[PDB]
Amino acid sequence: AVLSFHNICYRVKEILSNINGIMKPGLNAILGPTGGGKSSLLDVLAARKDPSGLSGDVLINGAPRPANFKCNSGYVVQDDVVMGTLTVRENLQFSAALRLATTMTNHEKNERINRVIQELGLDKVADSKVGTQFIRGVSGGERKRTSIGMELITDPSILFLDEPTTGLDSSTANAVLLLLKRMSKQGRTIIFSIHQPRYSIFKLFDSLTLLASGRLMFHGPAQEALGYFESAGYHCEAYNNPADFFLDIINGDLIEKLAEIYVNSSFYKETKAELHQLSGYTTSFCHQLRWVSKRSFKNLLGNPQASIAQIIVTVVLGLVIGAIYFGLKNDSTGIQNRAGVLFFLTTNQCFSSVSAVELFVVEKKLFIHEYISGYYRVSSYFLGKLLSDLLPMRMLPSIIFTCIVYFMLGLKPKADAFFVMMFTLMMVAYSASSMALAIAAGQSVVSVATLLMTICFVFMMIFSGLLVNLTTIASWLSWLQYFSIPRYGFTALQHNEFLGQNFCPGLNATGNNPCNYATCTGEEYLVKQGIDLSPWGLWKNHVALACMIVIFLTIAYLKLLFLKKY
Amino acid sequence: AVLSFHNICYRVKEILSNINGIMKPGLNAILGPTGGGKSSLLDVLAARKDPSGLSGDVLINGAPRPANFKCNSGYVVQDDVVMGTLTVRENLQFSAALRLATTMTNHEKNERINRVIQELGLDKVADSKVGTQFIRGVSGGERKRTSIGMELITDPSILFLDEPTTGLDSSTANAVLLLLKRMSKQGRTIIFSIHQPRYSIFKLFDSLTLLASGRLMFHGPAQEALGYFESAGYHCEAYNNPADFFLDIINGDLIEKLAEIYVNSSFYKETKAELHQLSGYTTSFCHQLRWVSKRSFKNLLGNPQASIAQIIVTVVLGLVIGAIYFGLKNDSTGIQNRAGVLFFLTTNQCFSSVSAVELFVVEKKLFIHEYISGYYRVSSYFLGKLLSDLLPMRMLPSIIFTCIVYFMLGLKPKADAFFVMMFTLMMVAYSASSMALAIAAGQSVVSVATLLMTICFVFMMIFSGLLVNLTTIASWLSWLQYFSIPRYGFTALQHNEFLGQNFCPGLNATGNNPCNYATCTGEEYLVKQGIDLSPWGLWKNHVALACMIVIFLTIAYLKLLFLKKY
Amino acid sequence: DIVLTQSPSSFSVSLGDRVTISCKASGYILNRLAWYQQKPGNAPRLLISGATSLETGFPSRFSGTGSGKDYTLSISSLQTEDVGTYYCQQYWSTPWTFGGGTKLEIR
Amino acid sequence: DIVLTQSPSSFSVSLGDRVTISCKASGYILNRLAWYQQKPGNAPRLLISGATSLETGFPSRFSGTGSGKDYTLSISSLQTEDVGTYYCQQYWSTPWTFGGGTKLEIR
Amino acid sequence: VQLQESGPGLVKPSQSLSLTCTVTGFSITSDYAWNWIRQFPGKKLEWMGYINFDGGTTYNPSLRGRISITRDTSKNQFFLQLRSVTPEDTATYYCATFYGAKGTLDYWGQGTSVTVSS
Amino acid sequence: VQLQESGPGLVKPSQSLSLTCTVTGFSITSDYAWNWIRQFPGKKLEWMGYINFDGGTTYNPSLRGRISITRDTSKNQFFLQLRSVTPEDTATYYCATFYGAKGTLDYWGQGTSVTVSS
Ligand SMILES: CC(C)C[C@H]1c2[nH]c3cc(OC4CCCC4)ccc3c2C[C@H]2C(=O)N[C@@H](CCC(=O)OC(C)(C)C)C(=O)N21
Ligand SMILES: CC(C)C[C@H]1c2[nH]c3cc(OC4CCCC4)ccc3c2C[C@H]2C(=O)N[C@@H](CCC(=O)OC(C)(C)C)C(=O)N21
Ligand SMILES: *[C@@H]1O[C@H](CO)[C@@H](O[C@@H]2O[C@H](CO)[C@@H](O)[C@H](O)[C@H]2NC(C)=O)[C@H](O)[C@H]1NC(C)=O
Ligand SMILES: *[C@@H]1O[C@H](CO)[C@@H](O[C@@H]2O[C@H](CO)[C@@H](O)[C@H](O)[C@H]2NC(C)=O)[C@H](O)[C@H]1NC(C)=O
Repeated sequence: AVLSFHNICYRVKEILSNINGIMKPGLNAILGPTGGGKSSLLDVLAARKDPSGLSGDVLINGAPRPANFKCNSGYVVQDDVVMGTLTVRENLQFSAALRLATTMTNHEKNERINRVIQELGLDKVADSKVGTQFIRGVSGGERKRTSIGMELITDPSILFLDEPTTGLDSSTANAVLLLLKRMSKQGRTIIFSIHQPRYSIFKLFDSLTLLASGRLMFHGPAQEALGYFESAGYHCEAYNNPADFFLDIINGDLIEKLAEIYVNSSFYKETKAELHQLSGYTTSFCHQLRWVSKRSFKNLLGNPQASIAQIIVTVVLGLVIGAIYFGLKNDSTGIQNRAGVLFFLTTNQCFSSVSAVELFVVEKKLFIHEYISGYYRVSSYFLGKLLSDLLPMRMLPSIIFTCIVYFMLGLKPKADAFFVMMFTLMMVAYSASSMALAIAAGQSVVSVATLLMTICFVFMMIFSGLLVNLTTIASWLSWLQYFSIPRYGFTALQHNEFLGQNFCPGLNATGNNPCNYATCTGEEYLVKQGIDLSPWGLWKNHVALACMIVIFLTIAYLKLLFLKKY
Repeated sequence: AVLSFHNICYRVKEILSNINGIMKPGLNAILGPTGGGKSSLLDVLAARKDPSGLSGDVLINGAPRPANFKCNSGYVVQDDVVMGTLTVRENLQFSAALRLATTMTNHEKNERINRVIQELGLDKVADSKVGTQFIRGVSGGERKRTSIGMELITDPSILFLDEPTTGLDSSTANAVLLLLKRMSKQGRTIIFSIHQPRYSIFKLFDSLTLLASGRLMFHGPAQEALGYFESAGYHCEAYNNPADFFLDIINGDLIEKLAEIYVNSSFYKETKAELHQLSGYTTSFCHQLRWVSKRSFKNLLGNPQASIAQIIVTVVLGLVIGAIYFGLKNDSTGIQNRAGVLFFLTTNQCFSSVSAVELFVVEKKLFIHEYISGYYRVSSYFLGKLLSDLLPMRMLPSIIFTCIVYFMLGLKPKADAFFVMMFTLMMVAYSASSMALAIAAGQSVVSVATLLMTICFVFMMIFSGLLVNLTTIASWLSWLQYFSIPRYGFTALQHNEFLGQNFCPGLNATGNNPCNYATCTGEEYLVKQGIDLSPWGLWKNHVALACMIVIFLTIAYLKLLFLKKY
Repeated sequence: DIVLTQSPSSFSVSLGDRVTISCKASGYILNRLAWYQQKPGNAPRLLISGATSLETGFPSRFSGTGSGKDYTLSISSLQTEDVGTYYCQQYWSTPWTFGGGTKLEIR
Repeated sequence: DIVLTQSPSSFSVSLGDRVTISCKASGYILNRLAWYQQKPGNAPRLLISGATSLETGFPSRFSGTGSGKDYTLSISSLQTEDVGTYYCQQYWSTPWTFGGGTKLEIR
Repeated sequence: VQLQESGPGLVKPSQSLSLTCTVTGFSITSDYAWNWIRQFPGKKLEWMGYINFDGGTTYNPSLRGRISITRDTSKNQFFLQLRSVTPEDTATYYCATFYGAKGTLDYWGQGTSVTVSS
Repeated sequence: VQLQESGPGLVKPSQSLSLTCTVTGFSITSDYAWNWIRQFPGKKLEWMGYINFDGGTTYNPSLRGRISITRDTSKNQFFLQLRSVTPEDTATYYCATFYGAKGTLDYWGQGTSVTVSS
């Protein structure tokens, strides 16, 4: 395999000008300062940038890059995208299941993983967890060895590494690059970009492409880079790192002065006399949804302290609410305590559904890398993560609250009233979580979407029916009560519970109320708030929460589909 | 000035063993790997560690280090502790005002600053803001030049720099160290510790102290460090950085093998034959409170988008609440709307006082550095920041809410009822902010104290009197209503507003109520909640909020006084 | 608001006969319904309060039996002194609305 | 709970004389005070409801004038048929407590 | 308990209409609410608004800005002031009394007829 | 409207006490609340608890676990069942009636005396 790129003019501002050179099979490196082209040429050569800005051609063996190029070449991210809560065996099985074909037997795929994990030297850590904040795991020198193996499953002919040594120690970074030089003798063209290497690193290369401010300033063998700048008019002292010497020339011991020296070289004309020699899904939907939902569930189990901790809070707060509101009375205080516990239960399900912001935000760089590499669709990534994370973690507190507090408080002792309350708390937990995903999908910070959820809740909670009476608001504000999730949950719990209730002891007021302004029955309270007494007045509130799940999970789908993937 | 340390055994685990050496006036450097002693020896030599673990002696010119050593030597933090919202002129005036004596004239101090700012080369940026997230400021290469000047005001004989090049670029880091070599010829002993230098850096040194895993592995002139390891049995190839060569030996191209080679040297015995030659507040309280409160107020003005943004939210939410609750009626819905707007106003003052967590947390590393250096006391730092940040930012929304919503809603149209409401909203804003400082003082992360404030508020807000009736709770829980800030604010606003009110139109019920269970006057509502109708029943709530300000601002003072400063 | 409908806008009865007047509301009134009798040339006079109770000064031939939104007035064995116009008022919500009125006649 | 104190536990009056009975509460009752008269050998009988109103079947010599926590009963120009024991009940809070009772006598 | 309307029986269009109901036998500042009801030709009753025993007031929203009810507690009078009068509201105006605890318009006035013509 | 107590006038200590109040002239499932009051020797009245018109009940907290009030709607009876009886509560037991809208104990029983001795 030989890359051969020619006359690239990428634009967003033209931050690349014209870069030429071939990349033979060996150990190729792209050096230079940070703001130059060392990170932009690599994303052009690996098709990780938008082709609307690309101008020149990139050729492989005389044939252009097809649409199958992103699946047949491995790109390795700078920071680790490995699942730290799965093991090294399990991370390579997920990559093997969604990239290899479905024809291969599980006996065939497990031997392909055993060839990779033996080649990398991960035999002693093959069944150890990679590591999280809450889990002691494999060290950072072998998280980088793991992520190389997730890209070697399909046996690519071309590897693209993005800063393979940034973030590692000095003794670690030689162990990664001595692994890569053994890979380069197998015939795999390795193309990477190192931030400020050392001479123990620089002595191993086979080609060098030096870039600064979008200008090609050297391309050729890396051994001849020192003798080139000596013959340009510069001098390297003794005991100096040559890779430190090259960026010293960039900063002025100018750019248009030194780029024109490369045009008049014997290296540019030899490259120019080579480029003219050459020029002149995979997987079904149900298999992608099976493995996305399987890995997302092991993550939910392998992180107990954000999953167990929400069940402990639900049980403890369910017992504190059951003790403060222990058995409710049918007296003058009985309307206040029932309307106050049902207001606390619906606005707890809303504010505790702010943790759904974290679902699509933490996994953003792993969604973008795996979508371009071609593991899954957006549709099976979206449905497979709703099925595994959002669905069981929002059913369980809605059951635990209702089982604890219903018989301590002494709510309406019927069997159908028990399950309407469990179902109403469950729809208000989904509708508030779908709203959190409709805001957080696509973003990369948590703190702005967390604040915007909280601002929207405190306006939905004025219009819920406890603080202001909704029949008294002016007609040009009163249409805003239709846009609020705690209104529909608190109307359906109040309708469920206040029906056959009397609240004036010694006064039968359901046949006639003597001396009004009294509120002696639960229908009088419920009409005074503006709630319909028909059985459609209950289930109007559930078809309005179900229509907000479908709208908010479609906005959350289109924000991942229309995302900037490049 | 010559430092001369001898046989240091620091313990928390003995992570230093025995380190010897003198430091003559020049440009001294402390290299090695990160976990070794390069960061721990510097904090011992500058008295920035606890003397309970220190064993050996540190001597200056034959005299031990006094308690005046931290005031007569300059220590420079790694990351910038400069106020990015003040200018370079203003940051040096704050350091000159609290470190120089009060005898000196302002004409004398401004010439001392003009000597410093001309020596550093900050003439073109002398009146430019240093820079924040919201302000375009001076670049990071001259934030480091500024912070050196904040320590050169008292003209110290000994400078201690902590990583003077980590975080800077390669062209920048030579400009800082060429500044330091000009300082070293004036007679200032410069003692620093660089993470992985370059040969353009290494060629400038005058002494070298190489440390790894708490063991002294070289101390002598930095030119002779290369010839020492050649004679130890190692070989440096051509074009290799010698500073990269030294940490290559540490990692194994062992520690107890290579530390014993230094004991048998001609450099250790020459050091050993030198140590036995030698061996054998300032400022008043009112001046510290003047300048702490002055800088903390310029920060409040120079950051408008966290100060103006809380006034915009107060005006906008004050108009939204005034439109939903526009003029209140004395009908059956009148009790609900008055008890709901007064519950929203007190629990808004609590949850918007979570931004007081940010007060003592963001300024933590600048409090610890300036307390050890001896600028101010803990008492004048605490009072000078309550006076400047907490006091005016919690008066203003309590005035803006009360001026907007009082006459739109049509609350009790008396002059004393207008100012009791303004004063009750102001005491509940201080008491919730003092509670936020009593939790956040001493901590260094925001997100744990922000969550712990929010958990405590939602339990204080059940016990406030709207959700559960406080006369109905069991006697073994009902003592918890005394520990809640929204209870005392919402009882004092309900007492203020529900006194002379009638709520049943056509029914005079203040002489006698025909047909009870009615709640036709505001005293009947107010006794039913458990509120005393005497004028002490109003002001009991304000002496209970004033006693929680004094308790929570004493817990917040003792958490800064008893903090681990080392 | 709440509008009150008396769709039988007239009747035609004889003496000793039972007649029934219906009043329909566009909202739940919860027995906050009153009936009024207006002789020609006089102010209206309260007949029933709270949809069931009867006022002191009227025979026990009038009765109201309503619930929910359907309320009704029954005049069993009417005399000559019972011809007039019958109105129904709600006093639940704050703009108190009346019914359209129904005018009894004698065949 | 709310305890009710009738500190004048006895009296000694004559006929045609005005006597005044006081009842003190340990909480705001808000005119939810009643007075009872118990002849020897009978059940108690309601005398005043709502601290001011008087029951049909009693002369206009009894009157209650109370407010806040201080409530009082006045028997102006008492007859022979007015000697008995007088109790005060609160019916504000839910465990209804009575006063200690005060026993009128005749000198 | 005994109510009596009085006022001008004819009024030019778009000026103002003033009535007066003098209450005898009861004090208007003592207990009830005191309101105005009109009956159109082609008889349909229509509630206009009340003044409370404590001076508070409440009006029908169909009469927006055009109605105001004041009182004069020195001699037990309450007033109807209906301004910018159309020739459509040539009704019969009544003053009535609202018990509050009972909920119904108990006592009524005699009724005075107002004709709005030119 | 017409109440009448009946029961055993003497009871051994620490067994149980049972009374019965048969209401005539009114239906106990219709409107009011129906309660028990005792008057000690050295006369001090003491409220014990009620049963509502809809079967709900509420008792005095000083009689904890020892009192229960049941009813029999077939013949208008409600029952007092005071268990584990001490010799201190040798009072006179009354059955009474609570209006609810008026708030006072309107109708009373005749009163039966219970002596707890051995
Ligand atoms: C569960 C509860 C204690 C915290 C929960 C929550 N309820 C609220 C209910 C509210 O109704 C008010 C009651 C009167 C009217 C309105 C208002 C605010 C809240 C909040 C805050 C919210 C939050 O800011 N964070 C999440 C997750 C925190 C968490 O996971 O907790 C552990 C300890 C880390 C396991 C949350 O659960 N709350
Ligand atoms: C000001 C308000 C819109 C946000 C404020 C706030 N009120 C609350 C009131 C609550 O009572 C409930 C209402 C019904 C009964 C109980 C409950 C929660 C809240 C919160 C959240 C809180 C917060 O999360 N922190 C700051 C954020 C200010 C900020 O920085 O945002 C800008 C736009 C950038 C300036 C705050 O003020 N709120
Ligand atoms: C409250 O009173 C109502 C009457 O106003 C009772 O309801 C009626 O009871 C009679 C007698 O049993 C029945 O014939 C009617 O059919 C009932 N009407 C309705 C609408 O239910 C009612 O029973 C009383 N409440 C209770 C709890 O007993
Ligand atoms: C409501 O009715 C009460 C009657 O209980 C009125 O109060 C009394 O009015 C008389 C008549 O002027 C005075 O002599 C008394 O001093 C008043 N008593 C008190 C305690 O104030 C009261 O005026 C009526 N309400 C209004 C708003 O007028």
